[PDB]
Amino acid sequence: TLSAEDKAAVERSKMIEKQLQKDKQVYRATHRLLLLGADNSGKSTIVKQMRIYHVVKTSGIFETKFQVDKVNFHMFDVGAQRDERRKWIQCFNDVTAIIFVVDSSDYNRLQEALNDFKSIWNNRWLRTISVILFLNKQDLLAEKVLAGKSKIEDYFPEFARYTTPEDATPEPGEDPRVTRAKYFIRDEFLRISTASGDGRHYCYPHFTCSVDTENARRIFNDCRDIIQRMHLRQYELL
Amino acid sequence: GCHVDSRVDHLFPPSLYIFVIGVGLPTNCLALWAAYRQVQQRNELGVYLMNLSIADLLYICTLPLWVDYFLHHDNWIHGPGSCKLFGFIFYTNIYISIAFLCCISVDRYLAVAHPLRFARLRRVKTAVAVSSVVWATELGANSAPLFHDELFRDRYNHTFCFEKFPMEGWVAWMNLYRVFVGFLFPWALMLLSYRGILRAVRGSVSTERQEKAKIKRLALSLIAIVLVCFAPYHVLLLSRSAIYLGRPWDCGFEERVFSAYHSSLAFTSLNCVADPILYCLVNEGARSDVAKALHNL
Amino acid sequence: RKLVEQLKMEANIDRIKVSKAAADLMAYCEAHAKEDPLLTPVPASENPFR
Amino acid sequence: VQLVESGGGLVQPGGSRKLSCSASGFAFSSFGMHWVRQAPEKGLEWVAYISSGSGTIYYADTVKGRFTISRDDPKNTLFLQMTSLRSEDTAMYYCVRSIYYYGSSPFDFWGQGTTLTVSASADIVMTQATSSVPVTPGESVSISCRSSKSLLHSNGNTYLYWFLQRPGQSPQLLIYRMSNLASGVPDRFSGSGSGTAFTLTISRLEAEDVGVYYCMQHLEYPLTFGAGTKLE
Amino acid sequence: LRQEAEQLKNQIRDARKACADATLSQITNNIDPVGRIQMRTRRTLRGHLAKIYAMHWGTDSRLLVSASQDGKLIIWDSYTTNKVHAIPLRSSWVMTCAYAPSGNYVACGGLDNICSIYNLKTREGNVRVSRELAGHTGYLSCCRFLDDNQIVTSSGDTTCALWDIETGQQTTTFTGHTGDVMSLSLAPDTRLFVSGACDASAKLWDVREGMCRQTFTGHESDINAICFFPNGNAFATGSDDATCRLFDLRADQELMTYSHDNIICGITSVSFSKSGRLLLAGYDDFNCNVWDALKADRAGVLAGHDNRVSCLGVTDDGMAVATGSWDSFLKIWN
Repeated sequence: TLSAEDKAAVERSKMIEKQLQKDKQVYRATHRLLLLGADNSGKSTIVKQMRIYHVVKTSGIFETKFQVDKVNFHMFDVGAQRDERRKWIQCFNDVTAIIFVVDSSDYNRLQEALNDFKSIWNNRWLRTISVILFLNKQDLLAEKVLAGKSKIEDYFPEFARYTTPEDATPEPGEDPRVTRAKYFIRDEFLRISTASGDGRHYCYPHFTCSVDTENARRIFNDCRDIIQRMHLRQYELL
Repeated sequence: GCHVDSRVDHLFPPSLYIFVIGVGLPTNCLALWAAYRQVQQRNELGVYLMNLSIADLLYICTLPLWVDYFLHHDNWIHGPGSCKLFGFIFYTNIYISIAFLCCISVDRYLAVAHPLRFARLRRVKTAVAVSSVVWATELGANSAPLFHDELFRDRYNHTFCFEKFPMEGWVAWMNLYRVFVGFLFPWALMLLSYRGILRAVRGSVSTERQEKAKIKRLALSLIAIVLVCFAPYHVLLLSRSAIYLGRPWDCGFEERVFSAYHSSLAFTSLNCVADPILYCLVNEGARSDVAKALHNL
Repeated sequence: RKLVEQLKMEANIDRIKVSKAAADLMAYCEAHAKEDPLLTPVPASENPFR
Repeated sequence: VQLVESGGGLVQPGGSRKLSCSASGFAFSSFGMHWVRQAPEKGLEWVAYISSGSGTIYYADTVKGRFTISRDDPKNTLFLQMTSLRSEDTAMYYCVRSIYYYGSSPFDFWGQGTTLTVSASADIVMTQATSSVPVTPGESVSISCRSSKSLLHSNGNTYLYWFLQRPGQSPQLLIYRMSNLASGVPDRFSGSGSGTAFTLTISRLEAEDVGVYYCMQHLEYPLTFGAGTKLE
Repeated sequence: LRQEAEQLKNQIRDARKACADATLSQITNNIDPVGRIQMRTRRTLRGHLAKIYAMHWGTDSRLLVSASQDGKLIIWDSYTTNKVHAIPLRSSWVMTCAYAPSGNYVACGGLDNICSIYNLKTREGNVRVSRELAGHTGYLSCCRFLDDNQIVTSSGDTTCALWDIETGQQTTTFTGHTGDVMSLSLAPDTRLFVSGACDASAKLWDVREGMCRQTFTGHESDINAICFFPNGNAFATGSDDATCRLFDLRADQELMTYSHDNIICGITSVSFSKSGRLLLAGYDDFNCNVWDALKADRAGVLAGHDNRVSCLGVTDDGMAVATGSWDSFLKIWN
């Protein structure tokens, strides 16, 4: 039927396949994430503390491995790219989630952050990709409100007619003004998110500080919920 | 034997079977096609769906002879040797279906309630191995009737196939096995699995109130339909088995429950109709695939 | 200042008429017509994907 | 790359011995391995073959049950276990390296050899012509060869190989699969053939080309060699 | 004094406008049509874990290289569907690959900004990284060999560059684009090449000198693919507005447009046939179309994929055409 050398070649191919199966096992059990944010956002501190608490000049992309409850995560960010984004964002339409970090103590560069989030949310290739948003640098906002020199109503007209939602949970005990401010910020972002979701992807908010030590668990919980939603869709339950 | 008669025996199983053939055969073919489409996309549930469809299709292929048999007042004249094949392929089929339903339930529970774990148990190879094991084990367990005689000539113009009135004596313990390890065990596993799924879904944050109610209604319908199809038969079967072991001499109860027993057997086929509907044609994706397939023809 | 120089160098070159280009392309397509398997399918004993 | 192997010495008839071949300088785990032997003045004959993954083993007819071949990948060593050694097994054993994929070149490296002295059908046959040709430097020579069954396959490949053994050392590959010059050979050598008869030609001889030329076939196991021709 | 630039632009426009008297449709109106073209799949190549971005045929028309997001290069044997090699990369986001004319090396690159060159013929039996070229400040989107010692790359930043592989440096740098450069194609005689960017324009360069030679415009949106006609005097492009176009170098014009009202997705790959009679194009609606290059009428469809078609290539002897998709399969058509 076929000669000796061809049999040896077929043997070589079968061994190559075995290795690929092994690799597939290692790849179906790792969850991939993408880290997006601006220069003033403290995403560098997040990545550094996450790299420490667990376990090349024009380089383009970074890596970070960390593990929570024996589950593996990759977290990527882009280093030396230009300002435009519409082209390389297509490579990431199969990641599990997008982590978005915004600074909440600027009051001046915040409208640009809202526009950037709006552009990520409505991208054509990112439908069915969820977003975990971190409203980072909370304490700076605390001193800024307490001192009182810089108002917020001047930059945003509709702040006066706003009042705290009934389901707020201010935990440690702090002055109510900071609570009103931070919930107003979150409501802006969530309004953009709720505009045109269509039930295919969701947005999970969080209030964090860049130094605290509970971010990995937040990502773990949110990813749990995302994968559960996908499995409900796949196994013909809804 | 003891002379037992049913006035409605020749009018109700025949009609039910002539309806089940015509409605079920196309539906099971379409369900097989949809399950194969799912398998071609590396999904571990299409294997169980195909196995269920095959187990239904062999039963539907078998039923014409039983339809002929019931029309002659409990009588079979095709001959010995047809009884063993066509009767052994008449009960093991429902016990295959009840096992694959449990397999589907356990897979769904592992996928929803425990995500991010047990990735080695949700591959196609593991599913094929489990399917082979369940086929082999269930064909082995119900292989007792093949060894004994299965043709009985009564004194009141009958020729029964695979049953005798009164029972033989080795059939009682097979009946208790059939009612306790072939029905109750998979049903309890199914109920526990779907209860866990509902708790896990209530945990969710990205699912709105309406979808949770929809999942509740589709999870309860499955349990209810399995119970309503398989309950009265097994209840009468256990009632007969218990009384026989109590007093083999007494034969009064057989006469009163003859007609109910045969109608209860008739009722089971609605399950092989039902599964094509509950597991394929209510979901939108399978429905779309079916529509495309019919459009091609 | 560089854009002007580049454009100026990009202007003063030689063009031909479009009909000449069309004729050349059609001529090339007609000359190599027999050695093109996807247009004229090779008999099903000479292709290696039989 | 180098393969250095050892075992052997005088040994009594009826006993048993174990041979080993140590490999270094290349990826041992993705190559096949052969054992090839030759008598104190006769030609070469094939002994065994073990493939990558250890899922395929072959033996010659004269050692079908006495010998046994095995490998040890992480330790990077090859073994040959001999039992019930007769007196026709006195020879020198070689360790050869071979890989198989589209366009590869089998039998490309040969190791040095361990001497072993023992005190006192339906298979292709390859025939060499008169085994002596006198030559003067600068001329051209035309060593020839012949076969019984046609070596051409329906693939379009012809499986014939050529080797050279200078007086001092172990053989070298020259031509693989009837028309290809092996890596490192000068462009003087060239070979051709016609399906059953074959020919190797040397253009302008040099002082380092004298030796014995062996042929080989690889169409189906076992692999037969031929007597070879000497040049003086 | 930008008015000089504007006036020179108007002058170039006028000089272009003069030379057009007949269109290609009119001249080709009097030739027979190609008719229907049925092409059926022959092989299917399985083994990739994730979506496929690039592939490139060998010069002998039998071997084939493909790249995937999982971090693999696989070298196939098209006739028998065996696997010859599997090169694991160090960065998983690969976006291009190339296969050298001699058959000794392969190349790949991506979001890491590095072009990596691999050696396929070593004394040891493995495949080892020969060299890494650094110097770009953005993602590499295409790479093509000239010979065993020179390579041409295109980057996310506006620049294309030509490297020397022994001493890894840039001999020449091509500047002049405004957006991201996405594709590349070498002339058959290897003295010119064309590149297509995201500012809806394409340029022809001169390798020996390093100056931009001509600039073509149209297309209203991004350009995603580009390819030379076999002659060496024309090239065809594919865009995100669901149109393809054909330009000619000497006339400095545009000749024909391939578009239909049903198609509303963008093109991702373009390739010609051996004679230039057929233009093959991939689309985002899961299907690949076959166009008639001289009459602008569809001649056939290749519909066999379950996601978008990302790469496409025609062999040097014209026997086969291969296509790869985001469902992680390659299909050899004939």
